[PDB]
Amino acid sequence: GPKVTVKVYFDLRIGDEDVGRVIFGLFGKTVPKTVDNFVALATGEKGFGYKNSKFHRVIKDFMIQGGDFTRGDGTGGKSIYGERFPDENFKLKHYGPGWVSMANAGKDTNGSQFFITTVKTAWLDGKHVVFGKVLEGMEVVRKVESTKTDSRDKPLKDVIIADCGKIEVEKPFAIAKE
Amino acid sequence: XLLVTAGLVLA
Repeated sequence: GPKVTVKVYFDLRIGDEDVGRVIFGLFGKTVPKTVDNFVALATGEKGFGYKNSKFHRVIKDFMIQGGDFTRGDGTGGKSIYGERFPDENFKLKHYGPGWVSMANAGKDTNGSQFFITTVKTAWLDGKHVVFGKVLEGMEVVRKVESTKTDSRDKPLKDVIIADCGKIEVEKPFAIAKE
Repeated sequence: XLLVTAGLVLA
């Protein structure tokens, strides 16, 4: 389908346990600016980013949400473009499990929060900017999806991004296609 | 319901 232009890895921990690595493929030709923001926050380039932040909200059979590195509760985060930035486009959809999309507070309020779907979420199409998909590591996404949460859907054991970074792609490549 | 928002979490 769309072409992967850059990859990003996250090493996750659930409570006191190293659980594995997730590798994302990002669609920099489709949504260049939303991809640049995510990659810059994964490398910590501009002095702030995702390393050591938590996934604050996970709901089984829906998605896992993270990226609030300032407040850690869903109300914070910021982008490399300022505190919030506009919706770039809605060309890609939440096609099935493993797609990565921007969380927001309505139209044009993207910051740093994102979610990874664990099911197709067609009701979010056209309202959230989709910009990448999990290439490797869907089984560690399912382990975070299954952690116990309290009644506010917050993990009882902290799910931490212990390390993260960019992996260069020399030739953009299409995802498995149909 | 099943939304993914940042600030006012809804049903």
